[PDB]
Amino acid sequence: SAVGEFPGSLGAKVFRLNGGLPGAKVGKNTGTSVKFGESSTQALIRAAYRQVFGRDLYEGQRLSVAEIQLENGDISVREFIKRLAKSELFLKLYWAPHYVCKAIEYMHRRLLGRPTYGRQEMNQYFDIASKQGFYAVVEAMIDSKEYSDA
Amino acid sequence: SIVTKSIVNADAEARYLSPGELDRIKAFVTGGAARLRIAETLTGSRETIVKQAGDRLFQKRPDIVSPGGNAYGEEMTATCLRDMDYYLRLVTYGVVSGDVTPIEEIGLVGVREMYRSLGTPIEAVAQSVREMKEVASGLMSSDDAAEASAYFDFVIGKMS
Amino acid sequence: SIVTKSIVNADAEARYLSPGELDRIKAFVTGGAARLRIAETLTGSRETIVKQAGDRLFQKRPDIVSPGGNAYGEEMTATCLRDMDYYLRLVTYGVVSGDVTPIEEIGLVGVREMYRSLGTPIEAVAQSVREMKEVASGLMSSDDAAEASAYFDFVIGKMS
Amino acid sequence: SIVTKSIVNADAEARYLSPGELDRIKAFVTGGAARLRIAETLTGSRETIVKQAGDRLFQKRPDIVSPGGNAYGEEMTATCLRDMDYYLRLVTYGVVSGDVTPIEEIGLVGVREMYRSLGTPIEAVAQSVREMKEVASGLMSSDDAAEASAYFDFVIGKMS
Amino acid sequence: SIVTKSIVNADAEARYLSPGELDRIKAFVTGGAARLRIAETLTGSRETIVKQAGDRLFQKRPDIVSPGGNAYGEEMTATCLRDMDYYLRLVTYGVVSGDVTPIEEIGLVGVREMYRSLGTPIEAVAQSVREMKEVASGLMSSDDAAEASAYFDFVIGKMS
Amino acid sequence: SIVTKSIVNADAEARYLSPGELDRIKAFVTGGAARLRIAETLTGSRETIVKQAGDRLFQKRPDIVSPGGNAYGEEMTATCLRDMDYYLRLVTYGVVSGDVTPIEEIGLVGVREMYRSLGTPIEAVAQSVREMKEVASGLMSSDDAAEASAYFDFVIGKMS
Amino acid sequence: MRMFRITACVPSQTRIRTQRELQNTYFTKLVPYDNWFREQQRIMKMGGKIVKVELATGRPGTNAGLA
Amino acid sequence: MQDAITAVINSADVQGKYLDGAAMDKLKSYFASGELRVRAASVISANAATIVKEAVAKSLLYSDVTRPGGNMYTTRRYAACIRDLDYYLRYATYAMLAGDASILDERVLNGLKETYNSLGVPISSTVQAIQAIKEVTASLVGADAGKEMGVYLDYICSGLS
Amino acid sequence: MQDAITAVINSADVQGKYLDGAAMDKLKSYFASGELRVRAASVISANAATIVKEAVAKSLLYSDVTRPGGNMYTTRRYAACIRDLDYYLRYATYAMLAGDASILDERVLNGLKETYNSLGVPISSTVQAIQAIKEVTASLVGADAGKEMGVYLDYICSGLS
Amino acid sequence: MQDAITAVINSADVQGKYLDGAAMDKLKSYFASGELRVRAASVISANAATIVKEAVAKSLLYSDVTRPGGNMYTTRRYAACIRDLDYYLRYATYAMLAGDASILDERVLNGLKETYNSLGVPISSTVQAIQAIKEVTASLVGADAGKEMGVYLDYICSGLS
Amino acid sequence: MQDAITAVINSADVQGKYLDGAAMDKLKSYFASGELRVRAASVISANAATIVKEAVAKSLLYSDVTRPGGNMYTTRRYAACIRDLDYYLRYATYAMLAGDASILDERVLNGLKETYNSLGVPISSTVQAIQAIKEVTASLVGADAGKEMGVYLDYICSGLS
Ligand SMILES: *[C@H](C)[C@H]1/C(=C/c2[nH]c(/C=C3N=C(/C=C4\NC(=O)C(CC)=C4C)C(C)=C\3CCC(=O)O)c(CCC(=O)O)c2C)NC(=O)[C@@H]1C
Ligand SMILES: *[C@H](C)[C@H]1/C(=C/c2[nH]c(/C=C3N=C(/C=C4\NC(=O)C(CC)=C4C)C(C)=C\3CCC(=O)O)c(CCC(=O)O)c2C)NC(=O)[C@@H]1C
Ligand SMILES: *[C@H](C)[C@H]1/C(=C/c2[nH]c(/C=C3N=C(/C=C4\NC(=O)C(CC)=C4C)C(C)=C\3CCC(=O)O)c(CCC(=O)O)c2C)NC(=O)[C@@H]1C
Ligand SMILES: *[C@H](C)[C@H]1/C(=C/c2[nH]c(/C=C3N=C(/C=C4\NC(=O)C(CC)=C4C)C(C)=C\3CCC(=O)O)c(CCC(=O)O)c2C)NC(=O)[C@@H]1C
Ligand SMILES: *[C@H](C)[C@H]1/C(=C/c2[nH]c(/C=C3N=C(/C=C4\NC(=O)C(CC)=C4C)C(C)=C\3CCC(=O)O)c(CCC(=O)O)c2C)NC(=O)[C@@H]1C
Ligand SMILES: *[C@H](C)[C@H]1/C(=C/c2[nH]c(/C=C3N=C(/C=C4\NC(=O)C(CC)=C4C)C(C)=C\3CCC(=O)O)c(CCC(=O)O)c2C)NC(=O)[C@@H]1C
Ligand SMILES: *[C@H](C)[C@H]1/C(=C/c2[nH]c(/C=C3N=C(/C=C4\NC(=O)C(CC)=C4C)C(C)=C\3CCC(=O)O)c(CCC(=O)O)c2C)NC(=O)[C@@H]1C
Ligand SMILES: *[C@H](C)[C@H]1/C(=C/c2[nH]c(/C=C3N=C(/C=C4\NC(=O)C(CC)=C4C)C(C)=C\3CCC(=O)O)c(CCC(=O)O)c2C)NC(=O)[C@@H]1C
Ligand SMILES: CC1=C(/C=C/C(C)=C/C=C/C(C)=C/C=C/C=C(C)/C=C/C=C(C)/C=C/C2=C(C)C(=O)CCC2(C)C)C(C)(C)CCC1=O
Repeated sequence: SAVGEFPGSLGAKVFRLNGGLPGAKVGKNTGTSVKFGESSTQALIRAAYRQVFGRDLYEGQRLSVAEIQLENGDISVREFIKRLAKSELFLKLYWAPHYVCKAIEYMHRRLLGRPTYGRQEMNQYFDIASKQGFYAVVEAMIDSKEYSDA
Repeated sequence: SIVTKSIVNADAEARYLSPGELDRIKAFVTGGAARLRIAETLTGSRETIVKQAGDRLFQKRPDIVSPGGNAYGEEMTATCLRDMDYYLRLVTYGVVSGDVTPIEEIGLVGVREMYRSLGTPIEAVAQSVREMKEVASGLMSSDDAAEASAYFDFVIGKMS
Repeated sequence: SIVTKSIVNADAEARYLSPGELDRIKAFVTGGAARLRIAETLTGSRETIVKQAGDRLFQKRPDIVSPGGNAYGEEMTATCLRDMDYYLRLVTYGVVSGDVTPIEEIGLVGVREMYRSLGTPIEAVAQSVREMKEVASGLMSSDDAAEASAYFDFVIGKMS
Repeated sequence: SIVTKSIVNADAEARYLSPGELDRIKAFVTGGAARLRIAETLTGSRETIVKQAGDRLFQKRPDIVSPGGNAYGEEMTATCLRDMDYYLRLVTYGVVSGDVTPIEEIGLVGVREMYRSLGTPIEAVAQSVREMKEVASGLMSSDDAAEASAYFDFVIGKMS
Repeated sequence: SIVTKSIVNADAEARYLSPGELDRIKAFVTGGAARLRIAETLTGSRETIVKQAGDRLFQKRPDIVSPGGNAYGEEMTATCLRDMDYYLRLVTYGVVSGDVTPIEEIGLVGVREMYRSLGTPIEAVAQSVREMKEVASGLMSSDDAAEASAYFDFVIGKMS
Repeated sequence: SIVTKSIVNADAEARYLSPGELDRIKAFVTGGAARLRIAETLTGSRETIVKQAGDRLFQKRPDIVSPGGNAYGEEMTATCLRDMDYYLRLVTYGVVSGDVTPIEEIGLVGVREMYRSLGTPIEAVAQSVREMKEVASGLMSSDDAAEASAYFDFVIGKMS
Repeated sequence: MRMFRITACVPSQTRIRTQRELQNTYFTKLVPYDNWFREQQRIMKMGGKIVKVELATGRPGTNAGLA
Repeated sequence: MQDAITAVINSADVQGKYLDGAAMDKLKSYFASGELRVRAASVISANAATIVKEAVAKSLLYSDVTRPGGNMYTTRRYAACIRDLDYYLRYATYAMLAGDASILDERVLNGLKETYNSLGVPISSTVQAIQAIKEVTASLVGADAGKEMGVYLDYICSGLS
Repeated sequence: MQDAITAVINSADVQGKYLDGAAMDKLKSYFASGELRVRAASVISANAATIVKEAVAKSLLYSDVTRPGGNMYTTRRYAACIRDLDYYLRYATYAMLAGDASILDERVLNGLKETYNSLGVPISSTVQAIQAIKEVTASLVGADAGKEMGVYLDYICSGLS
Repeated sequence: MQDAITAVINSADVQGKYLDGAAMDKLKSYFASGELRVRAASVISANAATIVKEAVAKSLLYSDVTRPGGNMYTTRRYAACIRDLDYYLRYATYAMLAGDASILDERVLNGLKETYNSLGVPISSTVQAIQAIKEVTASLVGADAGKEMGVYLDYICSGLS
Repeated sequence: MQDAITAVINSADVQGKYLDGAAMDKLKSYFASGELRVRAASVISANAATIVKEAVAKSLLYSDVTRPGGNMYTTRRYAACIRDLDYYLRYATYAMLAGDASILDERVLNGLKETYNSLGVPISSTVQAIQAIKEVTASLVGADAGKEMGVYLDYICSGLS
């Protein structure tokens, strides 16, 4: 029952949309150039990038549409992570060049911060990869209940 | 705003303001007179500092004002100095607030995209801001120059 | 190449190649003769394209070769021409392969970071690419150069 | 269609259509005359093709028309031929579109569930589509036969 | 087995076995004699239960032995009865162990994908399982008929 | 409720309840009569159990009822007895349901925070629950007392 | 592709969170059509109440071209 | 969700009273019906695919719903329709086992009406299909358990209507 | 969220003018009030839990809401009520320190009314509890800071109602 | 998203028949226009950045919109405006290629009018910016191709308006 | 991965040289052989499942592998073996189309031997299965396309060994 616990000072830092996204409400009736909470959401998006892709991306590589939708509040952080993972950049960098099981293992470590416990998880994601594809494997890992709880 | 940054951090950790953060806010509010004196000096001396910094920048990077450059032409030089004035005003905002957040908000986020679209050299802009910092340091006291150097170097690093 | 890109997409979807992908591959295979002709012309005249494009670029954007510019000096001009030669060769590779995957992998991914570190105007590099494209299109026939200029346009758009 | 797939890929990459995609669209629009001719042929001669394919399918696997099969009696055999006609229509849609997107949207997504619901052997359906492809190939031109057989084989693979 | 299921659930919840789970294991270890009797009756009627269920399945669905059927030929019929024997043995193991897991792992998980390759009708095999169930119930006492019928219907539902 | 837990697990795995889960459900329904009898005994002896456990707790910790304590005064004593009655009713709910789910949902989540807000000692609450358990076990048969001891100890452990 | 704009209110049931939870307590998001069923199932299993659902993209009954 | 036990517990908790005579007798009635509920649920699970498979034919197959232009012509749409029917059947089974429609109100009726309205699905046709599922459910299960399953399925029909 | 300093800077930037005399004076006024604001924030931080304790005692306890059938009856719901009042106190303190209600608008009241309407939380009772928070905090911190603290709390109450 | 071909196929399939002469003629027209569409799209992709840059130069730069106090004043808002213009051009190109504005409706005109109203974006100002972009693109591509692209540009502009 | 075109491009790039005569000759050879590869790929994609079926039937049916106690006894193990065969067929087809074997090393062979050794999978049996797959695919694909497919399948077998 402690999956949602956060590792205070013992684990890696955690990023959340705790603060309201800028422009979420019409309370800031236009203008307001110094609307303070936007660096937090920019840091959140860049941290999600650093999570899914262990490093920062280059200029042409960022997903501007997904970024702006997440900033606007059309989608949640889960859907932003989903789109980053399903992005063809992830496909080219981490999925295609690798042995299939190695790719799924790295994907699981990357999208849950957790190496797979073993052959049960590997079999589930492996059947997913054989039947549907990269997109459905990423979808399954994102929509697994363990991801929701953590 | 240093107080706003402290509030943001406290809310992010879901806690009341720390005693140390409250002490920092207290010290900032106490020193606000000296801090705002720097902004007063910059606002008063905006024209000479901007013009001198622009001349020094053109001396250091004559190519930008040369034909085929972004700043070539009287109007282009005028608008370049106008952006100089914008960044000086943003530095004054930052020194007043005690935080670089207003600078990053108004004149720093998306600056790469804006100057790429305009064709402007962001390196040249950073050099111009460096010249502005040097001129302001010359026109101010050593302590005040050092204090404003934090904001100026923040803008420089974010530029490049 | 187009083969690798189609294979990557098919395996990402976990499926054999669709009729559309197979037809694209077969059409590329049939039309490869014109692609090889383009590559032959570009490689044979590569010194001419590089020379004329460098001349036109220096004329159009003289501040590059002005003092304070990145391409100032004989060595800097030589390195400018060398980068132009790399981009022409990458254009040839993309033309031969029928897909701009090799161009993207070799000289487009991270090009912004590399040129920012080196101090180079990416828009100036794109202008040089455009000059090379104009020279090559003049050197080739209408339709042949017409569909050869697509990769030049891709490079120009990705750099600028 | 193929243009739709290219558009969706370009949107996913947040970029304009690649030169290869543009060339593919150009070739498809050029060959639209031949694709439309094939569609006209299949539309005009669908009934003979479907009847021949159904007869060959039944003589190869008479179990379906046999008692206890999924399609028993004249009514169920008529429904079977109706299904084959539906899929011939889908193949015509696919050939005119140049892409398998309409095929997937209309009669391949969830089709495994739907025929498990109906009890019909999907492998028998695939064999029926094979017979339809052979009859169509015999009926129409050899050069267009390959283009039609491409989407017929796609339907076979997805059905199986 | 029931013990393994309870232990797995308790482990997943990170706890000891519930008092209810312990009582269930107690009742199972007490009724082990009756379940052994059920399994021994099944093992006695092995070559008769499968034969009769196969006979009823053939008389229900002639297509399986009809031309074009999956099990056409004496070899195919013998292999069909071999699958019959395998499922009966699985049911024996399941009733002995008090858990469906030995049934499912050996012969239920991915059975549709295992038999799709062979082209055998999944609903046909489910009907065969049903017929074996009625034969066992006929050759079995009342209450233990229901006890084994629970597992038989579980297999029927999961496969069908 | 074991029924609730089994249904939740079945929905989460997206399938009907396992035969073992149905066996657990039927066994729980069978024991529901004894559970209802235990609940009836508890609800009949609620007054005497509440009074006796409250008096014993007051004797153990007279400071709680002593002046300046949380339970001091007739009103505070009445509210303390009301809390005892509430927890006894929750234990009855747990014994009826066969699970501590209703107790946890109603009066065992956030209880530490709520008693910190009200100033009540969680140690005193746990000791009171232990006294109620002792009184109920004395008033009830050993096996039924052992069954109710699970809920009583769960409440006590969650308190402490 | 077909998109669903969904507004829902999902309460917490096990722990009393002390961090700002309104954003994931009451929210509206754009979930894809192919994910809408499983998202709805998740919200229901968590116990949320689906305040509103709309088809922001596309049109009903699109036989082809729903991509 | 809520079972019969949980429902009675919550109803008593609302007033704060103990388990009075009415609560005890309702609990006893549910305990009596528990074995029949378990047997009916097992019967449903044994062949649950068959119920929807025959019900679609009895109600919607060879109809304007599945005809081209209808909201079930495509294989995709038909698979979605059968998915809904199967989920409704299994949810009715879960509700019958739990002895309460709270699971129904919490796991299906939350949003399906507006979902179907936005997607253009015909409420009349879907309710008719649910009813058709219901009769064969009763036939395969029995009389009392069939009646209970029909009650839950009719609650689903009312929610969708 | 914009504090007083951010409000001054935004007002100047909208016209694109340097800090005028009016902005100078407003910044000086905020600096003058900063000592009082910091002292009030420190005191409220030290006594945050207790203030909520007397507020709930004065406002909600021994009411129908706390009795069974009320929204605050369950232990979980009481803990949620305590947590909500803690949120109100902490964010009112934030508004006091910032000299603005922008944070309250953007975070506290973004969807509070909608979520309360969905969950059935009693708006009148929660407004009364926040009011009682106002009197208790005013008593603890004195009239001078208590006035502005009550201003922020009344802003929250008005937005919620 | 629907292109000309997908629209024709959907129209044929909803009635359920094969391809008739009515859709035959429109497919012929689309195949005729495909050459011009591809050439215009190639030109647009080649000069995408220059088109938006010069349109901003001749439509919004050095005006009140980019002036302090204007919606396009801040650097972030300037970058966002440029990004929106690029998206408008790219989706206009997609619509020109597909012979349909359904893509514009599905990926552009969804939550755009309301979003711009909430953010205070000047709808009229965006309108003249899009008109300048259309004029530049028409001048760059040709009269017929420019007009065909400008049809979708005007449709997207009006839909946002 | 890399196709033959990618290999030529990579060699020229690593030497920093333009495409000389020999590279042009190799590209011409690949273009000459391309139509063959496309035909073979289309055939195998059309007949993907069948070839696997007869490969297993000629290789593994009614054998110690499929008996109880083998690695392919259980239904789940049979499904896993089928999935392995489908991977090998798909990736051999990919290598056939690309004219290169880099893809198999990148995806399949990079960890597959260690995978089977950890699993206990019989590599001799899988080699026999793929060897039968050789002739099964060759029958449908022809003689020279069959030779290419056999080359890639021998690649897989040698990597397994
Ligand atoms: C001078 C150091 C450099 C330079 C300047 C230059 N700028 C422009 C045009 C613009 N500059 C801005 C920038 C801002 N606007 C803001 O509100 C802020 C933040 C508060 C900034 C930084 C904008 C928006 C424009 C657009 C035009 C307008 O001002 O309305 C130009 C014009 C270029 C042209 O060809 O039009 C120039 C030349 N150029 C250099 O080379 C220097 C490095
Ligand atoms: C007696 C064994 C202990 C004790 C009791 C005590 N309680 C209160 C006040 C309250 N107790 C509760 C608790 C609950 N209310 C519920 O509905 C439930 C859900 C199951 C619980 C657990 C509440 C909410 C209150 C507030 C008043 C009210 O009931 O409305 C008091 C009075 C505290 C005061 O200062 O007024 C007391 C004394 N105190 C002890 O020391 C014993 C361990
Ligand atoms: C004939 C080659 C095989 C066969 C056919 C068969 N089909 C059905 C029933 C249906 N088939 C369809 C067809 C489609 N649904 C789709 O979504 C698509 C594309 C949009 C198609 C083509 C449908 C809708 C049905 C449902 C019933 C109906 O049409 O009203 C049957 C009937 C089975 C039964 O009545 O139990 C049959 C027999 N069966 C074989 O054995 C052949 C291999
Ligand atoms: C079938 C009986 C009728 C019918 C149905 C139909 N439904 C959809 C799409 C959806 N249906 C659902 C269903 C549910 N969501 C839930 O939470 C529950 C309980 C678990 C159910 C049953 C959902 C979520 C969708 C959205 C799409 C999806 O796949 O999730 C369609 C699709 C229509 C289209 O064009 O896409 C259809 C056709 N239609 C009929 O005509 C029948 C009477
Ligand atoms: C106490 C004065 C009143 C009361 C409280 C109460 N609240 C809830 C549930 C929630 N309260 C909130 C509010 C917030 N969450 C935030 O993050 C913030 C902004 C910083 C606020 C204001 C939310 C979001 C919920 C939803 C559940 C959750 O906390 O995650 C409840 C019910 C809780 C439940 O699960 O049933 C209650 C009882 N109730 C009263 O009667 C008082 C007037
Ligand atoms: C430029 C012509 C005008 C202008 C633009 C402007 N837009 C924003 C912010 C946003 N714009 C959008 C729009 C879209 N997102 C998409 O994905 C699509 C295409 C698929 C569109 C059309 C969105 C979603 C945003 C995000 C909101 C955000 O601001 O973060 C801004 C920034 C506003 C702000 O205060 O941040 C601006 C300035 N402004 C003008 O003055 C021009 C007339
Ligand atoms: C009989 C009810 C149905 C039927 C049977 C049938 N099966 C096969 C071939 C095989 N069946 C299996 C199945 C299993 N093997 C196992 O070890 C397990 C669990 C113990 C199962 C379920 C396998 C593996 C085979 C392959 C052959 C072999 O194992 O050696 C056939 C013949 C297929 C062929 O073409 O060779 C048949 C006919 N046929 C029907 O029509 C009935 C519905
Ligand atoms: C079938 C032709 C032969 C056979 C195979 C077999 N394999 C497994 C199990 C696994 N095989 C793999 C395969 C791969 N991993 C990869 O990364 C790649 C692609 C890059 C491949 C091809 C994996 C991952 C597994 C494990 C699956 C799981 O964890 O469940 C089995 C079953 C093993 C088991 O115990 O279930 C079998 C039977 N065995 C033979 O005898 C055939 C000759
Ligand atoms: C344009 C441009 C640039 C180029 C910039 C350039 C070209 C910069 C070059 C500037 C030059 C030419 C600097 C030379 C300075 C000479 C000094 C200080 C010598 C003093 C001699 C002394 C003190 C000796 C005196 C003596 C004494 C004492 C004796 O004892 C004996 C006699 C003696 C006379 C020796 C950059 C590189 C910046 C960037 C790129 C770019 O484009």
